[PDB]
Amino acid sequence: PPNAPACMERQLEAARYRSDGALLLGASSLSGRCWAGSLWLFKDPCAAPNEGFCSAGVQTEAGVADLTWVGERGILVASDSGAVELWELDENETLIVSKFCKYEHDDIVSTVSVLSSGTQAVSGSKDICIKVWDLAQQVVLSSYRAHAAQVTCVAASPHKDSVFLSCSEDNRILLWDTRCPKPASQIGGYLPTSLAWHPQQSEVFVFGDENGTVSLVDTKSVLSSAVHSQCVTGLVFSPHSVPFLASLSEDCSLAVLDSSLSELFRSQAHRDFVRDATWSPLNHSLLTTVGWDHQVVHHVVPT
Amino acid sequence: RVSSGRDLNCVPEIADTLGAVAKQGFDFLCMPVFHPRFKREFIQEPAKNRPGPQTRSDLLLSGRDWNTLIVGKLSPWIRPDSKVEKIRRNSEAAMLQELNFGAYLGLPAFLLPLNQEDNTNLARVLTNHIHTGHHSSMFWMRVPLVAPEDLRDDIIENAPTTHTEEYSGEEKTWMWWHNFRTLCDYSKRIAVALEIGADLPSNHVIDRWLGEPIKAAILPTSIFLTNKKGFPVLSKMHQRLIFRLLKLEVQFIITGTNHHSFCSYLQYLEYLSQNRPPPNAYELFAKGYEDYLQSPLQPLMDNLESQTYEVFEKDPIKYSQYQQAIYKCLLDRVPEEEKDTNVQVLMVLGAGRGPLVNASLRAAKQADRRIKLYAVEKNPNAVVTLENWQFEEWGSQVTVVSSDMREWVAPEKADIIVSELLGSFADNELSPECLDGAQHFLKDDGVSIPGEYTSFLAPISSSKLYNEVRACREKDRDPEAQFEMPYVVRLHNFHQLSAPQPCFTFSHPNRDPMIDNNRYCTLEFPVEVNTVLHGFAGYFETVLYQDITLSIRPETHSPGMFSWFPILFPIKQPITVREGQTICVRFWRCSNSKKVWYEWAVTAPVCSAIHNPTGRSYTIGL
Ligand SMILES: CSC[C@H]1O[C@@H](n2cnc3c(N)ncnc32)[C@H](O)[C@@H]1O
Ligand SMILES: Cc1cc2ncccc2nc1N
Ligand SMILES: [Cl-]
Ligand SMILES: [Cl-]
Repeated sequence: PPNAPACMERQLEAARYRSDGALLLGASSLSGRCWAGSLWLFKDPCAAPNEGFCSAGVQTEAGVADLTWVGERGILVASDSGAVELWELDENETLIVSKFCKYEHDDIVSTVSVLSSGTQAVSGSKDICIKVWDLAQQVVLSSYRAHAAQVTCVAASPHKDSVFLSCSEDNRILLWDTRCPKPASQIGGYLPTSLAWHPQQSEVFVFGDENGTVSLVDTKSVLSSAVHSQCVTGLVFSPHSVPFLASLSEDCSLAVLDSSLSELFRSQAHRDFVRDATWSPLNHSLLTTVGWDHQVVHHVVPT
Repeated sequence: RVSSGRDLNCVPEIADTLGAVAKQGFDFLCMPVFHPRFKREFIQEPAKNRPGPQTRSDLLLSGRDWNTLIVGKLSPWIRPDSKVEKIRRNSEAAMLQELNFGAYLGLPAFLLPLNQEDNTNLARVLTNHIHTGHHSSMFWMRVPLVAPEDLRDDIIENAPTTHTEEYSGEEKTWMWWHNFRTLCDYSKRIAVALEIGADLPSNHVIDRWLGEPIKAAILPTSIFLTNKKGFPVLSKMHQRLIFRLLKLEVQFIITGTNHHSFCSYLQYLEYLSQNRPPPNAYELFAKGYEDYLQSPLQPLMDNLESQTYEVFEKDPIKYSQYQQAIYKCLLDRVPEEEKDTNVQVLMVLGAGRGPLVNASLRAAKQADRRIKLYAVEKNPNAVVTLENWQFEEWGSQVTVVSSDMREWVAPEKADIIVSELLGSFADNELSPECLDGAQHFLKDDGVSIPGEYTSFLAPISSSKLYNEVRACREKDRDPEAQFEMPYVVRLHNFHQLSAPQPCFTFSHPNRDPMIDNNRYCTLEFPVEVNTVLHGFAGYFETVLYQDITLSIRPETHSPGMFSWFPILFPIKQPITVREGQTICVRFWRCSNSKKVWYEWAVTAPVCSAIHNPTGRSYTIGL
């Protein structure tokens, strides 16, 4: 309460920390009578996934494929309906109110990422298109049909509003730069599934494929390791000065990696697919994963 | 009324979705039967031991709603031709699971994608599902006119889109469909859901889908333009494609989210449906019989039924041409000074129920010349109708003769012999043999109406008509007998691959010391498209007298001859034909004392077997 659903949906999709350490959990019902979704807030992360001990909650019309923070209050959401939703918290952060819900994609919106500025963001859909959004004006600035298949993951550049990555089932990894007349650029194997920029190095990123392999790549011009047995669902760097790379998969296992992609930590705690991971800014050693088993597993990474 | 459906990839509440879709005005809903992001493990623990339920209950709609209102959609993650063995094996199990749950609900159709070249393992699993249980459901292969790769925005810097014309390359999506249906052995349950893009390809790419079993046409909301008032509309070129699909009576699916900001889209298809080129007299009477295979009639061997003669007689334009041919002939034979003296001996050979007898009497009145009629008729049932007409109306002027024209001993010779012994392939009812035996009682300067007739052949592509023929395998005969015989058919969903050329000609009277009605003809057809040859359409022309003619050849077709459909000579194996290559067909007319029959063979661009050798599968009875 207040004005929030009693039962949270089974399949936990997204998990993100903001600066002060409140946990944003997004969820879909991927089976049963009603195929809806929901957005949640946990100022006590240890209380999750218990519904009664949460700060805020709200019902969405359709399921949640991906979400992300917009600074400290806003919540950008990728819907099944073919729409990017923006939800903003109220004054006391008790309610979660919808700011807009623009139906622009023709298929499920799969991936979403906020740009360096914070006034704009980018989405990726099963309709093949990638759209750059203005969050103030609530409109599509540009609409790009670069790929020839479903857009699997898009990842905004950390410090450059123009630059971002995208990957798709057409086997392309596009480096974008909206200042060029032709903004997309093909970098270059099995289909690329997840993307993550290096937080310190602007010219370096990592990508996971569908065959359970994470690879380190420089924009100019290669190291890789067989981490997982199945598809790499997500790649999240830690907040440390020399950061560690968390890697998720459909084999139901977490793996934290070093600079040269060697196995430091392993966890087979989840019984279903591990969907999203996030590092606490209060304690950098902790790591929170969520999965379709409806677990919120708080790990202790040895560093 | 246009049959139309909604395509959604997002269904929160199945009952509330249909209610909104019903109020919008769609007849059915395409939707996922399992949630499209709900990926499923089958081999590896611990993901395979997931607690259920795996999807929605079947009790959420009535059995009637599943049978009519719902169309299944294969989940987008299912990729049976993935390069990774694990994704390949999970996709196989997930595809059978979803297809078997569609069969459990009893859905009328199920949508599978064709979005890449190699769909081989996808075809195998569907073929496995088709041969599992006696259930009968449709499978709509979702395939676009142009692939996503070939219509993408030119925005990748180091990978630019090709501006050169690739002729075979631009038709690649047809090859995706052809390879898939060929692997599944031309199953009648596998049809096309053709998806239209914002920019259409060249005509040859669209013409590539002529003859194909298109059961649906998917129209994205993104392809619609906007008019001044703000409503969703389509371009002139898109409207031209819709008028072709409305003739194939496809179910128009709408996909995507509302850009014109929903019945506005569907109400536009209704506006095009009303405002079309109107239904002509040929297409009006031909409604129902589109691509319906029938045995060609044999009025010599068989006695035609009363309604078959009624069908022939419902054609006043064709008999007014026969009236004109007799009118012009009587003036040329009898001069004005010999009007009351010279009485001409007309002989209607094969008079049926006396339509030519009446046309001959009406011709004599307008010509102002005296005549003497002989209604010769073999079928003794039709003679009952003639003799009731002869007693009640005609009187002694018409002498009815219940006889075969080849056997009949005439009391006097004929000045003119009128006949209507022509089929859709001209000589396929044996008019040559019939008039040859009736020639002895024609006078030395006697006229035949018709005096001349010629058959025409044209190569056609229709994978639909190929399947219609393939489905005529009968129980107590050669299993490929259906391919070695002609069929009278209103050809509708087909592609004429070359202009028709003349095959066999016959002249009457035949004043030759040695009469041979057997023929051999080699034709060569230039083909300017990529296609598949499935058979040869047959038409005919005839000269009744001088310039008065009848024709069912499309380019020189006679007015209002609605009932007369063309003939079809199929082949056993469909032949691939490239752009530029020549279809060389061979046709024989053969006979003994007992039977007349056609044989035929393709010799280029590849060789077929000789069809119907010694009339083993088809004979026309003398
Ligand atoms: C008006 S339909 C054609 C007619 O020709 C007749 N016919 C066909 N062959 C012969 C023949 N050898 N002798 C007399 N009538 C014939 C058929 O019985 C039919 O009524
Ligand atoms: C008289 C006649 C009419 C026909 N009409 C359609 C098809 C075949 C026909 N054969 C005939 N002999
Ligand atoms: Cl038949
Ligand atoms: Cl024989």
